[PDB]
Amino acid sequence: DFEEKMILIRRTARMQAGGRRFRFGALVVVGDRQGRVGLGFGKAPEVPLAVQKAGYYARRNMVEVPLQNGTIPHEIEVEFGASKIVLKPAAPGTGVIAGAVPRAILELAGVTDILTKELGSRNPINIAYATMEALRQLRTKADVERLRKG
RNA sequence: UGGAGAGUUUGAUCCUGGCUCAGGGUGAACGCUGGCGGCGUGCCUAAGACAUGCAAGUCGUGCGGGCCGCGGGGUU
Ligand SMILES: [K+]
Ligand SMILES: [K+]
Ligand SMILES: [Mg+2]
Ligand SMILES: [Mg+2]
Ligand SMILES: [Mg+2]
Ligand SMILES: [Mg+2]
Ligand SMILES: [Mg+2]
Ligand SMILES: [Mg+2]
Ligand SMILES: [Mg+2]
Ligand SMILES: [Mg+2]
Ligand SMILES: [Mg+2]
Ligand SMILES: [Mg+2]
Ligand SMILES: [Mg+2]
Ligand SMILES: [Mg+2]
Ligand SMILES: [Mg+2]
Ligand SMILES: [Mg+2]
Ligand SMILES: [Mg+2]
Ligand SMILES: [Mg+2]
Ligand SMILES: [Mg+2]
Ligand SMILES: [Mg+2]
Ligand SMILES: [Mg+2]
Repeated sequence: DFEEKMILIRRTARMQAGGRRFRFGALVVVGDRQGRVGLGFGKAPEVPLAVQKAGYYARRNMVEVPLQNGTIPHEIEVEFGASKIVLKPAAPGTGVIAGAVPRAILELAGVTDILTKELGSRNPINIAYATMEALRQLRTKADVERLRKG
């Protein structure tokens, strides 16, 4: 019912008298490929607990994506921190062209053809957050005319 | 009908930032290897120096001759 894929897994270290102590962080995307996505970042002393926690957090943070024939309705450009994500809809038969992080996010969202570009900071976390805010800032023509009723 | 990034400064992080890699290209060269054909292509350097052969001539329907030869005339 819900597909779950990890973006990256990293091991961080804090200094304590005696040595360094490790804490694992993991990004996880979850999607039904129908228009709903979710991003989560979990931290835990071990890796599997971090992956499970990231899955829970991702299921708790969902985003409804207005797909229009496997693609996006309009091009977007989002700055998260120093990271920039540029999205642009594509005709069918194009395929998803993106870095690993935005490719995973968009594929789990149900996108089939789109063009992207990562700019500035290539940080996977910030790129993921920028992609999420881009999908959150998407508007359909119905939404546009709904906002301009008056 | 068109756009992917990654490695690397830190104990760990975010940023800035350079270096590097994955791609495509060549009148190429070098190493190892090397079976056939078609179509292309082949002094990027000394516009340095060149043996040798060929590469620009053709018209007797413009004109008069020379040399070699033959035939027929004026003459016993
Ligand atoms: K901003
Ligand atoms: K790192
Ligand atoms: Mg929406
Ligand atoms: Mg900025
Ligand atoms: Mg940069
Ligand atoms: Mg069109
Ligand atoms: Mg167009
Ligand atoms: Mg860099
Ligand atoms: Mg330093
Ligand atoms: Mg180090
Ligand atoms: Mg320090
Ligand atoms: Mg190359
Ligand atoms: Mg090459
Ligand atoms: Mg040989
Ligand atoms: Mg040949
Ligand atoms: Mg030839
Ligand atoms: Mg030359
Ligand atoms: Mg040249
Ligand atoms: Mg004439
Ligand atoms: Mg005679
Ligand atoms: Mg007589």
